[PDB]
Amino acid sequence: LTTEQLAKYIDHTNLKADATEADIKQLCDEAKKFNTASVCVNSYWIPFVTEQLKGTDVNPIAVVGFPLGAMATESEIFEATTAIDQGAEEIDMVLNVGELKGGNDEKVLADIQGLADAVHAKGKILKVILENALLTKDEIVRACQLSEKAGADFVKTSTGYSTSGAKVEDVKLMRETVGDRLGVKASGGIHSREEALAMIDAGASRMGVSATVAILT
Amino acid sequence: LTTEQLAKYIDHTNLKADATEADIKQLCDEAKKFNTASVCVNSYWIPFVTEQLKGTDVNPIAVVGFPLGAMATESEIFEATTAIDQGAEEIDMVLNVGELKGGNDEKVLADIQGLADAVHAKGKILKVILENALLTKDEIVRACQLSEKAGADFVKTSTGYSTSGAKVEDVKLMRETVGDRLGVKASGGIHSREEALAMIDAGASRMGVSATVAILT
Repeated sequence: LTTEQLAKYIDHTNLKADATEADIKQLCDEAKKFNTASVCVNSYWIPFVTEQLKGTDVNPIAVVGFPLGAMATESEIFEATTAIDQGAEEIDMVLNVGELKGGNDEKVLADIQGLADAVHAKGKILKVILENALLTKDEIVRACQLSEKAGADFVKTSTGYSTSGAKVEDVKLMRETVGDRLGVKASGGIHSREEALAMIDAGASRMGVSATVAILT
Repeated sequence: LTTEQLAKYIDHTNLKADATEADIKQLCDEAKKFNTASVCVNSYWIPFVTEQLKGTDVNPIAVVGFPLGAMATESEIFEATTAIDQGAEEIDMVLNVGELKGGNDEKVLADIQGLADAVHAKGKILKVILENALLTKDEIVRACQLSEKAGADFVKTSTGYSTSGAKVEDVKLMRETVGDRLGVKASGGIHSREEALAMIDAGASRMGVSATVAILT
């Protein structure tokens, strides 16, 4: 992998609650310099990011109902479609972990399906963050299968706000579960080019990374 | 302060991403047993909580754009108006910390003001979480002033998702800044009855508490 083709795996990310406009501008400057796949931000920053990335192939993407995944489905849908209308090309949602843990699979499915249908209506794609740190291994598998059934385009490991992030063994399990039918995005705790390559070898087709500069240089 | 009157200060809270329906039912059972002021949950659980608390003196309340405070204002408004319509009597929003730190006071104001307009149109009240952990003491003061100017009813210390929560000196500083014109809600890390009384003594008129059973028994 070239640095230039490694960059294409990368959603360059800053989701910190204290990120300033200058921080987000820097995020965009870095993404443009290395030509990453995306810049990933909280929904408030989508108009600014879209402006900063105008005329480049770097995509603004937004997280929604993030990081807790416990927002009413209708409210997640509105956050997502509003973000798309403002420039988001992809939406990274969070699984309703509480309903998954509770075994209420029909409610988990309806939540992801609502987002998938709305995002696809706009012609965009949806990733589902499972938050692996909070899940049993059987739950990771079930969450992947529900994500696929509901029409999600990617499953994603982590928000960065739980007790751990991407683990190679979890990435493998996800990739085995969804086969080549969904993308797999590894996120949380990826700090080096070595770790990035290891996630790709485990099965990741995209990565969420804040340490992009260190990684590509 | 008896246990009954201490309970009236308390918004009994479970906002964990992995909270199940059974966990939220227990949260409601506990609030009804101790007759707390409120039950505070993420917006997904508002219909359920409202049904559980029907016929009692305990108010459902919801967090919005939580815990990062970086959700687009229009989307926060949708989440808040939906939550109130579904049974929430108060809304606890999060400050746009990034805009405050970047000195964009006009944008901080517009964000809170929009929520205040929506919440007040429905006859309810709005709290603004400052996330004191991420602020300088000058920033805590300015955030209180902007919250008051935007029409907020309460300033609130913390989300519980940052590096620290309620501190007595911060609560005192907040109360000095808003005087008796807004309420002050201490939240995050309140573990014991002693600590709860200390927060009240420091100027808190409401507290966000998740370890409520231990505090009241």
